[PDB]
Amino acid sequence: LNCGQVDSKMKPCLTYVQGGPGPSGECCNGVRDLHNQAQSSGDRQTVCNCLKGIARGIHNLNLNNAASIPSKCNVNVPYTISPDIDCSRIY
Repeated sequence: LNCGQVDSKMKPCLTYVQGGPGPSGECCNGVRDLHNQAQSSGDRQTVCNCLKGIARGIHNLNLNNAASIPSKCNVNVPYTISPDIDCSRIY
């Protein structure tokens, strides 16, 4: 699947979306990586669901940093590495 890769690349984005400093560029290119991997909704599930669990394991995740991954890489994904995105509605 992809939840495994997505996790390995969305777990390092934690220091940014939560640490504060970042992103390192590879973060937005990582979520964009999902963009090239998942093609249909059933494909995001692994991805989105991943960023969900991962993003949902930090002391105080920051939505601002986790809300600019797409606004920066211009990917336009529906979900993000956060404890609140929505995979049931991945368009």
